[PDB]
Amino acid sequence: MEVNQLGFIATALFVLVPSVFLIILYVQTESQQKSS
Amino acid sequence: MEVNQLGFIATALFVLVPSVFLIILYVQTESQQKSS
Amino acid sequence: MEPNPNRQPVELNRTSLYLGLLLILVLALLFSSYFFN
Amino acid sequence: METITYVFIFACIIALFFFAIFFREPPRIT
Amino acid sequence: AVFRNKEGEELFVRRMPAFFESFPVILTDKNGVVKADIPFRRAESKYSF
Amino acid sequence: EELVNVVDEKLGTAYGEKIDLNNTNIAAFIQYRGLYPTLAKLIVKNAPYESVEDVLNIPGLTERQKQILRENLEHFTVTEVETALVEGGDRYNNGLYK
Amino acid sequence: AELTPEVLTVPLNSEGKTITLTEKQYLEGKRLFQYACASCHVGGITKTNPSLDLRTETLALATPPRDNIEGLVDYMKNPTTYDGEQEIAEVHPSLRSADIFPKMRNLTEKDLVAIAGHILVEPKILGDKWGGGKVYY
Amino acid sequence: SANLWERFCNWVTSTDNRLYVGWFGVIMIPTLLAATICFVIAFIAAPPVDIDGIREPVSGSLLYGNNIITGAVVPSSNAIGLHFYPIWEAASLDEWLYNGGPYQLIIFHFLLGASCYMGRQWELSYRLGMRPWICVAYSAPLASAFAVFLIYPIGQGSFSDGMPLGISGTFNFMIVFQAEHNILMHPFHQLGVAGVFGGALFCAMHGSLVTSSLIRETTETESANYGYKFGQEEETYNIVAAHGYFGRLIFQYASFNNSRSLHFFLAAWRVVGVWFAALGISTMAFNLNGFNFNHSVIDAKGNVINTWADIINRANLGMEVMHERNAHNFPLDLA
Amino acid sequence: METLKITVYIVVTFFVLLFVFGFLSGDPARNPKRK
Amino acid sequence: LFFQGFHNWTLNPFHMMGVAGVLGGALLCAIHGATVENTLFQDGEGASTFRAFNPTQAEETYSMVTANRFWSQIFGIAFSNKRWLHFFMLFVPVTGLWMSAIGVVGLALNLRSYDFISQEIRAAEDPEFETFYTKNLLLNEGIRAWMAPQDQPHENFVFPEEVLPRGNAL
Amino acid sequence: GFIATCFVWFNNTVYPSEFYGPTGPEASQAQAMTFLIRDQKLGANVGSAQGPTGLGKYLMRSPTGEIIFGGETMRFWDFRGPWLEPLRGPNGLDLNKIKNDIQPWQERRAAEYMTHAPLGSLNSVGGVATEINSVNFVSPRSWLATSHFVLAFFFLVGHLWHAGRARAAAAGFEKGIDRESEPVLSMPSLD
Amino acid sequence: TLTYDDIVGTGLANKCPTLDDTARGAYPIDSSQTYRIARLCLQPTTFLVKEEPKNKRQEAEFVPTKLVTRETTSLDQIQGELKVNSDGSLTFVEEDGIDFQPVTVQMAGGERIPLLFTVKNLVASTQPNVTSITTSTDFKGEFNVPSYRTANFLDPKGRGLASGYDSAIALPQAKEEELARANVKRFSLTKGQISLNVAKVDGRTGEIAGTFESEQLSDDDMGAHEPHEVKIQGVFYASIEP
Ligand SMILES: CCCCCCCCCCCCCCCCCC(=O)OC[C@H](CO[C@@H]1O[C@H](CO[C@H]2O[C@H](CO)[C@H](O)[C@H](O)[C@H]2O)[C@H](O)[C@H](O)[C@H]1O)OC(=O)CCCCCCCCCCCCCCCCC
Ligand code: CLA
Ligand code: CLA
Ligand code: CLA
Ligand code: CLA
Ligand code: CLA
Ligand code: CLA
Ligand SMILES: CCCCCCCCCCCCCCCC(=O)O[C@H](COC(=O)CCCCCCCCCCCC)CO[C@@H]1O[C@@H](CO)[C@H](O)[C@H](O)[C@@H]1O
Ligand SMILES: CCCCCCCCCCCCCCCC(=O)O[C@H](COC(=O)CCCCCCCCCCCC)CO[C@@H]1O[C@@H](CO)[C@H](O)[C@H](O)[C@@H]1O
Ligand SMILES: CCCCCCCCCCCCCCCC(=O)O[C@H](COC(=O)CCCCCCCCCCCC)CO[C@@H]1O[C@@H](CO)[C@H](O)[C@H](O)[C@@H]1O
Ligand SMILES: [Br-]
Ligand SMILES: [Br-]
Ligand SMILES: [Fe+2]
Repeated sequence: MEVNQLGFIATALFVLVPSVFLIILYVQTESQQKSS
Repeated sequence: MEVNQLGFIATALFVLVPSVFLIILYVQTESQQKSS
Repeated sequence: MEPNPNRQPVELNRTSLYLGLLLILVLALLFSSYFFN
Repeated sequence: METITYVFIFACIIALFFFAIFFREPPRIT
Repeated sequence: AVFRNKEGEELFVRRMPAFFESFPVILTDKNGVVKADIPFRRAESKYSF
Repeated sequence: EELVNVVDEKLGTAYGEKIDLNNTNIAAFIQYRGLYPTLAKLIVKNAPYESVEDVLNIPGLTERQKQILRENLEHFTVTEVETALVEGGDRYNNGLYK
Repeated sequence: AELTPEVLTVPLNSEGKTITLTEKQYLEGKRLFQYACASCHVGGITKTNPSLDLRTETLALATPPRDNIEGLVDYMKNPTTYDGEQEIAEVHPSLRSADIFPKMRNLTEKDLVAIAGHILVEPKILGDKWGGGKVYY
Repeated sequence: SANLWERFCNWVTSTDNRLYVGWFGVIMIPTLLAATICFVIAFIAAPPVDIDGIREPVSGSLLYGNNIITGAVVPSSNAIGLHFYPIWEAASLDEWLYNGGPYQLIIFHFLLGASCYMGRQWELSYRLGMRPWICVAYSAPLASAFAVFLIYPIGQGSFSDGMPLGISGTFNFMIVFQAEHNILMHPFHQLGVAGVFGGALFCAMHGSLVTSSLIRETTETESANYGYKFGQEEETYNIVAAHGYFGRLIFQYASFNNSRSLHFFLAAWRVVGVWFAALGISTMAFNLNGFNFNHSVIDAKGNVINTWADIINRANLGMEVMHERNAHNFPLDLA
Repeated sequence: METLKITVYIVVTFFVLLFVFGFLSGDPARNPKRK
Repeated sequence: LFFQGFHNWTLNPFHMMGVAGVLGGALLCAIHGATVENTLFQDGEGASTFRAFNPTQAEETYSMVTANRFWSQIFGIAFSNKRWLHFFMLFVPVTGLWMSAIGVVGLALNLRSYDFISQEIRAAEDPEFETFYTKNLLLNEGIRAWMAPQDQPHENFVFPEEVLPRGNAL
Repeated sequence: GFIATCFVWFNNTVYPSEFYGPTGPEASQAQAMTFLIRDQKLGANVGSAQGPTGLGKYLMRSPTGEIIFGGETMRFWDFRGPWLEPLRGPNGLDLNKIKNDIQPWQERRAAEYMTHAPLGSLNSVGGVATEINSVNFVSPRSWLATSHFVLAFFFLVGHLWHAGRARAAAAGFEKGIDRESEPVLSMPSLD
Repeated sequence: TLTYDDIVGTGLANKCPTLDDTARGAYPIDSSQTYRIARLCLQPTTFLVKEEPKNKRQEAEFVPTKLVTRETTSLDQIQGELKVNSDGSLTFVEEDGIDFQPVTVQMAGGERIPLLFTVKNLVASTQPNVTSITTSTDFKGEFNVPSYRTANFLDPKGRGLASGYDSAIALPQAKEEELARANVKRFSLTKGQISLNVAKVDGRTGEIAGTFESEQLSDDDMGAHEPHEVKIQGVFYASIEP
């Protein structure tokens, strides 16, 4: 159809920026005990 | 111009998937000593 | 320049993120079509 | 876009520059 | 498509090969003589269509 | 409803097989003998010719030059003057060398 | 056994009679040339004015004909434009050339007669790379 | 007590400050910043510039030539050649724009400033006891860039032909060159390659061998790049353990025995030729171009037997003709 | 425009002077020690 | 030249890295080279460094600390750990040099980096838009039309004087 | 050497073109001059002759509003010499003097400097980068310009050389630093 | 009395002669003797482009442009017999003379408008009946306006007229039935009008200075974007002669 060439870019980001935020603070946590 | 409506997503991501990867392995690192 | 005490450790649990992840990814499903218009 | 896409990736290298000449983690002498 | 002229000889269009992303349209009948070609320089044009 | 290359379309007429006493760059007068140096300068320093013979006229010709003209006449020709073909003093140095 | 005497056999005058050159005297046509014309007429083309070349055809079409030894010699003696009148010795160094651009002062018949040959001879050698500068090469 | 200036003069030369602000720096920084920020902007929004004389502005840029490889900072215009075009001349900043004005201002700056870096690159060589010739290895650098920004211009008419700053402009600038100076047919340009094509070859070695010879400090628990805590006066890598190899690769006598005669050789290769190149271009900015063998090799009758370098001629004549089309109305390019 | 000229020159000057006048007093001594 | 012509190699991302390697690697080869000759100590007598300690005896000629603060104050950032500075000296070239090698395979299938669509299209319909890119791009045609024939004999090129592209007056 | 190499490259007087060669610029002007003349004679009007760029085929204005040869030769408008000056006027070239005062000799001098230009080849081959093997002259002005530069250049790196080390004698760094008291080991390391 | 040097690099060598303040006597004519004017000089002050408003019934305006091109805007040293017709008027024509002078300006917006300020051909016609060129006398006539570039100018991609690539070569299989606009580059010619009004003359010499105007059209740029209208005015100068 006739979608907003960037609607996808916004969804993709908005699902990484916020999401990654957690795959960041989480990981640093398990390493609170010299682990991956 | 008449670029590739998806040169963006392509770019932007390639500078986030990898990049964020480091911000991840790195971040857990300073937590190797109960820190941010 | 002596180190800082007001620097507690940054808090986040293996399941809190999951509760967050769910809320975040799905939030997107909904709110995503409304982007593609 | 692009015109912007290009400026940014730049205004960044300037950041990552500021971060390495001042938040350099001191070389220790032991 | 076969190209001809007043005379009527069957000219042949020299083709573009691999390397070239651009080529100059040159027409050579058989035996290989140049008999027509779209000229970049128009003033001393001899074979020009 | 279409536009066309002004120059090269002239190639389908007189100028483009002979010499157009009204346009062709001056340097095509070497193509025959006893014509270049002077006659050439004259042929052009004179306005377009409504007819190929009008040449012999040009005020100042020595019967010899009026002659050469006659025997080379058969090679001369004329057609509509052409603005893009001779504006920029192109007639003399049509901007183009060896 | 590549540059045959029958190729060094050129037209010296108008009438159509002919003269032969030595594998020797030819050399001189060159040596002299470069000394005397190099500046211009290199590869066979006039640099001061590209509309005029040294090719054979052209020469013959010149007037007086310049497709023969005596003719080019005429030139080297008295320079004139294509087509009759207008003595241009005051510009084109030529034996007349009032020693102006002395390169001419020395040369003699042995010299001009040779150079000339180097002129009709060359094209027979170089396809016609003798007339068109740059485009060939 | 010392008055306030005697202080200034210590602050600027203080071996303490995060980054030394040596005297040279007092002209380096102010300069360098001028340039950069100027460039940095006109690389974004650069009004259509008209290099070659003819009024036919060719402005690669972003806010026009929306690309990174495309755009660049376009040169000065023949019009005002080798002439100093001080922004404050253009009766309108818009005029100072049409005529490449932004170029100069930047160039002269980055030029002189780099000269300043050159100098203030030794200010520590002295302000801190140690051999002064570091700044000297920076000669090969500077000089070059000078050769491609100032020399060629002074050499020919105007800056109009002075390494346009931008990816593709480089190439243009280059290709032109190769077509007006057989610069690939130079025993000078050779020397840039000669060394550059060496340093690459050698950086691989000393980097190779050195790493190829490291004691034993961790056993893949973590990495091997820890076999050196900074400051230690030991030498994490083994010298003779090292040579034993290269001496064994190419017969001995051929591999380096003394370590100091080694590291030097590493400035020896680069700098030595990178200079030459720097000279090469700087040489041709006066027209003493690469070798001419066009036709050279002949036949008996006289037919022309082709030299490889004859081919090189066409790929040259080709670019030769097309470059700066419609910008010159005569047959000889004397610049 | 002209007004800017001088402003620019001044600056340039103000500095060189700083460069020259500066590099002068207390220099051949500007190092760790003289042996 | 061949490559600059029908391939326009100079515009390829890869090759532009090979360049990165072959340059920096040389920069290193020298930054460090003379970074050494001007760091080391007086651990010999005369005014020449050749007799200076070695061969492997006393430890280290250059104090990686005294040199350090030299750059960390001039160019802003310097090293630490000669262990990596010796393995980053390897990377740089051996690395970038491999890059190009890839791109080059790309030229095999003529699959190269020649055009910038966004450009030719914006160029096509506007006699007033010129970028270096286009300029360079014209060279190619030149360095090709004149070449090819006497360069690719087996494909009997027949090139009339007209046909052949070339600026005005040259 | 620099303030030298330049003198030969540009100067017309202390470096007479008659003993040495025709200064680069002088060469470029010889070009137009020639074809301006070759052409005016063919009956053309340089005064009004319109360029192909739309600028001026033989002549055009300068940022000073003066007249100067056209094409690319504009790059060398500042150049001056005895064979052109008289064919010059009060506002730059003079359309009058340029039409008839065009004395005969100048056309040829104006020619010689065209054929013979400050361009050549290492192995002495006069002519643009890609000229057949025939003339072989390489201008002296070209030779003195290049030469000196290489020299005057190196020297600048030669002055660095000593003026920088000799700063270490009156300082004693020349021979390296002292294995025991390295001046940076007694400095408040910025980090 | 001043040499090419005095003026070299001044910024006036582009400025016509200023007819010495105070001197309004006029120059008498004959018909028993023919006159010519040694030099015609047209120096400008300002250029004006007519705005192309999107709207229709709200008249076109004449906005001012800034001289981008470094001062190269004058036409000095022109001529072509000053004849007197069976009337009372003087009809001045033209021959040699540097009458072209491609210059540009930057319109209000970010736009760049270029033209070639000329009087090529020009035909001067004075007030129907004059005996001596009295102040405020005039000339208003025509002149041709060629093209900003000879038939040979080659645009970015190969293309052109006299001798340029045929039709956009970077793209092969793309339909051209649209590009035609830029593929085929035609060269245009249209005439324009000037108009001189005097305001000073030295009846002894013949030096007649004044102001002028001219309305020629901008650049056609071969087959491209329809021109723009430009009004141009400045001071001028010409000095009669027998
Ligand atoms: C104003 C602020 C600018 C600050 C600059 C910041 C950058 C500084 C970095 C290095 C220092 C540069 C200092 C000025 C460089 C001048 C370069 C130049 O093009 O100068 C312009 C002049 C002009 O000379 C020519 O002079 C000619 C005069 O002759 C003409 O006119 C004459 C008189 O009528 C005669 O008629 C004659 O026949 C005719 O040819 C014309 O006027 C020309 O237009 C004109 O170009 O040349 C000369 O001054 C040459 C001789 C003196 C100048 C210096 C010589 C060489 C310097 C090179 C150093 C850089 C090398 C890199 C370093 C490598 C590692 C460090
Ligand atoms: C001021 C002089 C100058 C500068 C700054 C550059 C810079 C560059 N050139 Mg280059 N070049 C120059 C002169 C210069 N060149 C000259 C005189 C020639 C011959 C005439 C060339 C021929 C050439 C070729 C063939 C190529 C380049 C390429 C490049 C780029 C990659 C080089 C690289 O990998 O680093 C080598 C090692 C380094 C340590 C340099 C990297 C570190 C910094 C300096 C990168 C550049 C920073 C940038 C210029 C500035 C950004 C920040 C801002 C403040 C300027 C880089 C932008 C490549 C390219 O594709 O463009 C990117 C390429 O293929 N150049
Ligand atoms: C073998 C090495 C070598 C050779 C053969 C030459 C040869 C020459 N140099 Mg020279 N030069 C050299 C190395 C060399 N140089 C070096 C290493 C430098 C330092 C950069 C110079 C700097 C230099 C300058 C500035 C000049 C020359 C000039 C000359 C020419 C004049 C001869 C001379 O001046 O008599 C001596 C007497 C004369 C009357 C000649 C000119 C008198 C003035 C120029 C002298 C002013 C002082 C000057 C610094 C002294 C120059 C001596 C030096 C060249 C040996 C001559 C061809 C002159 C010329 O103009 O060349 C283009 C000139 O002006 N040279
Ligand atoms: C000016 C900037 C610049 C830089 C830094 C480079 C850098 C490079 N270019 Mg390049 N290039 C440039 C400009 C530049 N180019 C321009 C302007 C053009 C024209 C458009 C090109 C066209 C070009 C082409 C066609 C190629 C390159 C290639 C290369 C790479 C090859 C380097 C190499 O290691 O060779 C060394 C070459 C080798 C084969 C190494 C092995 C040699 C053997 C192992 C040594 C044997 C020696 C033997 C034992 C001793 C015998 C000697 C005998 C005489 C006695 C290198 C990254 C090459 C490439 O990218 O590689 C894939 C390549 O094919 N370039
Ligand atoms: C020390 C650092 C430094 C250096 C070396 C330079 C150097 C340069 N700058 Mg620059 N600049 C600097 C800092 C510096 N700048 C700063 C901080 C700014 C902020 C704006 C600028 C802004 C700037 C602009 C806008 C321009 C430059 C330009 C230049 C170049 C021309 C300079 C020149 O015209 O000198 C001329 C003057 C001298 C060399 C010294 C003369 C000293 C004067 C004569 C004495 C003072 C006169 C005073 C007593 C009388 C007037 C009184 C009056 C106020 C009433 C040159 C490379 C120009 C450029 O390069 O291209 C045009 C240019 O346009 N600069
Ligand atoms: C394999 C093929 C090959 C190779 C190996 C080379 C190699 C080289 N070519 Mg080359 N070339 C080739 C083919 C090749 N070319 C072909 C086919 C052509 C035809 C066009 C050319 C045309 C050509 C030209 C016109 C030039 C070269 C030049 C060079 C040299 C440039 C590198 C140098 O000398 O650094 C020297 C340069 C520097 C040290 C730069 C100075 C340092 C400045 C300050 C960098 C600025 C950094 C920046 C501001 C960053 C700021 C902060 C940042 C850190 C973030 C190099 C030796 C250049 C040359 O040799 O002159 C020096 C040159 O001008 N080539
Ligand atoms: C694969 C085999 C091969 C060989 C043997 C060479 C050899 C050479 N190339 Mg080369 N080249 C190659 C492949 C090769 N190339 C490929 C695939 C490309 C892609 C484009 C290039 C692109 C290229 C460019 C652009 C240039 C060269 C140049 C050179 C010469 C300079 C040498 C140099 O600077 O190295 C430095 C030295 C080392 C890296 C260490 C070894 C040095 C060699 C092996 C010895 C050289 C000595 C020589 C053989 C004779 C000297 C005798 C004496 C030493 C006793 C050299 C003859 C330069 C030239 O102009 O020729 C002189 C030059 O500008 N090459
Ligand atoms: C197309 C579908 C997309 C839409 C999504 C579907 C709707 C999802 C609704 C459920 C979310 C509510 C979660 C309650 C929070 C909580 O309490 O569960 C936590 C996280 O569990 C979770 O997030 C797990 C999420 C996955 C559950 C889905 C089950 C699949 C169907 C099962 C069918 C069985 C036959 C785990 O514990 C929590 O977190 C603990 C810390 O780790 C703390 O103890 C807290 O107090 C709390 O107990
Ligand atoms: C599927 C469709 C159905 C409807 C949607 C279902 C999803 C419902 C989930 C929401 C439950 C209640 C509200 C959530 C709060 C919560 O959950 O709180 C945190 C969860 O993680 C979190 O999310 C923490 C908040 C971080 C959000 C990051 C995304 C935002 C983008 C950032 C952009 C930066 C530029 C964890 O709680 C914490 O739990 C412990 C820490 O782990 C603490 O002790 C406290 O109890 C604290 O409350
Ligand atoms: C538009 C511009 C965009 C293009 C970019 C510009 C080109 C950049 C080239 C420089 C990268 C090489 C880095 C060497 C690796 C290294 O050794 O420095 C490391 C990281 O430093 C860095 O990465 C810092 C990067 C920022 C430096 C830029 C300086 C700005 C200009 C200064 C001008 C001064 C007047 C720090 O130490 C390293 O990492 C240490 C661990 O933290 C280990 O000790 C290693 O052995 C090693 O020493
Ligand atoms: Br170009
Ligand atoms: Br020209
Ligand atoms: Fe090392």
